[PDB]
Amino acid sequence: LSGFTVKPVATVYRRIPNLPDCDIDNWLNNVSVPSPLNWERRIFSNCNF
Amino acid sequence: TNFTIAGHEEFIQTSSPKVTIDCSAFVCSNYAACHDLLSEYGTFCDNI
Ligand SMILES: *[C@@H]1O[C@H](CO)[C@@H](O[C@@H]2O[C@H](CO)[C@@H](O)[C@H](O)[C@H]2NC(C)=O)[C@H](O)[C@H]1NC(C)=O
Ligand SMILES: *[C@@H]1O[C@H](CO)[C@@H](O)[C@H](O)[C@H]1NC(C)=O
Repeated sequence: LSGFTVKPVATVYRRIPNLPDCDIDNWLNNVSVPSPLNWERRIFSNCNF
Repeated sequence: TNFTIAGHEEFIQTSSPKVTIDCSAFVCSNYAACHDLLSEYGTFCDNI
């Protein structure tokens, strides 16, 4: 007959607590608007969003 | 004039390990959505 798999009985979830936010909304909503000729790049890492 | 007795050995293969392969456990291990696409290939899973 066909096969079978052992059904899980729990769930493991691990994350890094007390981590600051990425505050991406403040970067997009800025008064200084760039130009397509001199566009910049900002890297978001080690934060929550 | 003088003789002796010699001994030789020979091996002849008569058997082979019997392997068993199936469609489910080889292609779609535990994914339910994987078996949906295998339904179209229904006949091409029993001839194997
Ligand atoms: C909008 O963009 C400007 C850049 O033109 C940001 O001003 C910089 O702010 C950082 C602090 O976060 C300073 O270290 C830099 O010296 C500033 N650059 C300047 C004054 O040219 C500004 O923070 C961004 N956000 C807002 C809300 O204005
Ligand atoms: C044959 O060879 C064996 C081996 O040493 C020996 O013992 C025997 O005497 C020999 N016989 C003759 C007839 O030469």
